[PDB]
Amino acid sequence: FKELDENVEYEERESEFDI
Amino acid sequence: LDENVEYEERESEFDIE
Amino acid sequence: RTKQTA
Amino acid sequence: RVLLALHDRAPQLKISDDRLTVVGEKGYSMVRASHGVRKGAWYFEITVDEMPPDTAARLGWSQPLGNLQAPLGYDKFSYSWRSKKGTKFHQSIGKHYSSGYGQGDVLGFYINLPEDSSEIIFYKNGVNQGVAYKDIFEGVYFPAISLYKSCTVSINFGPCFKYPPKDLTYRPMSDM
Amino acid sequence: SRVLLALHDRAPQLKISDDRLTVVGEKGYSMVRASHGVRKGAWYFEITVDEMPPDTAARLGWSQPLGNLQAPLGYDKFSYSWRSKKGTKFHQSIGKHYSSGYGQGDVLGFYINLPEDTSSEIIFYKNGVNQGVAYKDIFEGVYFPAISLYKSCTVSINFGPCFKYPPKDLTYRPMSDM
Amino acid sequence: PLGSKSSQYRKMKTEWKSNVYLARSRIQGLGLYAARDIEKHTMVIEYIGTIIRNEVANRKEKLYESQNRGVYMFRMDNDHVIDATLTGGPARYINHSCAPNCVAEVVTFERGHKIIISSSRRIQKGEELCYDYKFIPCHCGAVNCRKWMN
Amino acid sequence: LGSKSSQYRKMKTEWKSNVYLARSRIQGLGLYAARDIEKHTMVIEYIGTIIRNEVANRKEKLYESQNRGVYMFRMDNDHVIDATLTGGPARYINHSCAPNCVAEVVTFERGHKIIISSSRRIQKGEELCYDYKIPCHCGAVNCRKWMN
Ligand SMILES: Nc1ncnc2c1ncn2[C@@H]1O[C@H](CSCC[C@H](N)C(=O)O)[C@@H](O)[C@H]1O
Ligand SMILES: Nc1ncnc2c1ncn2[C@@H]1O[C@H](CSCC[C@H](N)C(=O)O)[C@@H](O)[C@H]1O
Ligand SMILES: [Zn+2]
Ligand SMILES: [Zn+2]
Repeated sequence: FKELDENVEYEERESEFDI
Repeated sequence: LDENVEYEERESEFDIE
Repeated sequence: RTKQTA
Repeated sequence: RVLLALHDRAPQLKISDDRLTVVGEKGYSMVRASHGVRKGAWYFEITVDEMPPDTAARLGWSQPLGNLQAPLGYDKFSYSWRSKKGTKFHQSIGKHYSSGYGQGDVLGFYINLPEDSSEIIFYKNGVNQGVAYKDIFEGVYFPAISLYKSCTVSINFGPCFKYPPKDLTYRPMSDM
Repeated sequence: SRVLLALHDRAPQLKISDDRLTVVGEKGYSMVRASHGVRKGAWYFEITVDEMPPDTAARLGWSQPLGNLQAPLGYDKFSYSWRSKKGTKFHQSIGKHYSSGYGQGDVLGFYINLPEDTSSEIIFYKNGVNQGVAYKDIFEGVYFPAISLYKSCTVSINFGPCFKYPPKDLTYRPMSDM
Repeated sequence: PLGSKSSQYRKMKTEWKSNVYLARSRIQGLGLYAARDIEKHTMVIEYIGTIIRNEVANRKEKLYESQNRGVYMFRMDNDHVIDATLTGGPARYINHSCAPNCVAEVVTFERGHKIIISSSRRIQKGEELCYDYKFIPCHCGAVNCRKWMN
Repeated sequence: LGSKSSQYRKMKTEWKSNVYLARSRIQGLGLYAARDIEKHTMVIEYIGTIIRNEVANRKEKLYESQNRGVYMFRMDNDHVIDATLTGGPARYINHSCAPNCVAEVVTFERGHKIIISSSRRIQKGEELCYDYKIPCHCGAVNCRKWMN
């Protein structure tokens, strides 16, 4: 787990939605 | 007071002594 | 699913 | 301890148990703090907890003779800062001063009373809004709250403030 | 016609609302002018700072058509501006002491006076308070309400005729008369 | 109009650590507690995490499930979800309650939407912070509990 | 700017921060702008005792017989404001052929008032002067050279 001081935008990978 | 005052004249205001 | 405001 | 006065207040004003929160009632009415200052630089804060539509406040400093059944700034004995439009009031005369304030805003109240060059300065969220009045009437000034209808504010006499000024020196009202 | 922020006379990186009365800044200073200008008489308009986070700034005021859009207002000799930071006044990129600064929530007023003959002056207002004469005897020509923004702050402009702090001490016509 | 929300937000960002601490919940697992007295209508803490799309959130949820990793997602708007499961801020630990002392609200700034947790009443030191999740058996332990989080 | 009534009420609460007394380059004492005054602004009221003309004539001869400086302003054809004893700082406002102020009678229900307003923008430090046989020393260009 990593702490964040502010919201970050998720960088999706190419196979993000794949099963 | 810093305001105008209205002078009240006497009956004998204009008479000679 | 998710926590919400509405 | 410095609190909202329990007797130096308009009776229709609702004061909390800890006497640091006041809720207004209909037409403008005022409450003063229990302690006043005559000399030196002093400071206190007010947080606007709730300010519903059509409600308003005029906050600042008041001498003992300031009319409790009238807005702060109504007569010569007080100087106020109106939530609506950021107007400053003194002797029922409103002048442009700063932007308005409302719910959630943290207001600061500075007064300087030299021994002899006096001044009253208001703060909004730690920002100096400029000298509102200078060379004010000599006397004893009390932190003062006037409210129009059912808005809710909370006062903090110190010593710990949310937005302590960084541009001038002062003493918290709590020191009295 | 309707006095609005210009449709084409503006920097492309500026984000303008569909009403064309609200503009959001983008990185370095860039400018947008109004659709109507004035050459004679005294005129007035207001600007409200809707959002101005730290490290963002605005320079507001008047500009001639030849004012550089990819530069802050007051950059060249074609404009006069008022900076949020420190309340500095700018003209030909020279910043002079004028007033204290303004920020989020402040409603700024803008008075220009271009009299004929029988002197011109530019005056700024902060929340109804006259900040004094900023520039006197300005260049002759047409002047447009202008907005330049540094980074993503947000301002809204009001050409009138109903202002939040209508000047008392001076007579004027609202920019909405055009 | 933003009103005083900008000032409140920035102020909260500089001292949210003085408002909260982490401890084992009387409700479930870990929870967030009031480190000090908190007044009514006070911005307490921001719900912080990674902003993901809806279908990403659907995939992540099934992946967060099958490992028994609970719900650490907060919907920002109709298209985006804040995922605080693997990374984010301590606000993820704030439990649900039928008698909430906090409220979750969206503040729209120019730079983006922020989920802010504010108090709805005066909160004393030692109290567990809790709001209404507005989504499962409930164990908030409050008087007149709704028994369910649904 | 608003009704003359409200302008007057405003001015009476802050006229002290408008003016100050000092030795004049024109004659004796004078009144000066303590701050900046925009055009058409009520600066100060000429206060005193309102008296009819024949009363003013007697009072004037009386003052002169006691070597006391007379300070009077004529409101209308039948009334004078005597500021010799009950006057304010406005009594020291000198005359100029180049005035920056004007004196106007304002007909209000509770009585006439003599109000000194700025005819133009006045910068701090300037001497206040309005347009009222002795030589005139107002120092202005193309002075009319004579008074009274
Ligand atoms: N009132 C409640 N009753 C039962 N479970 C709750 C609850 N409020 C929160 N939870 C649990 O807590 C999760 C929300 S994250 C809240 C922190 C969590 N208790 C932890 O220790 O990590 C949910 O998945 C839910 O299972
Ligand atoms: N422009 C002027 N030139 C010469 N004398 C003037 C003058 N204006 C006013 N005075 C003198 O001042 C008187 C008006 S009362 C004005 C105040 C005066 N300077 C004083 O110290 O008492 C007049 O009677 C006149 O004698
Ligand atoms: Zn419950
Ligand atoms: Zn002369």
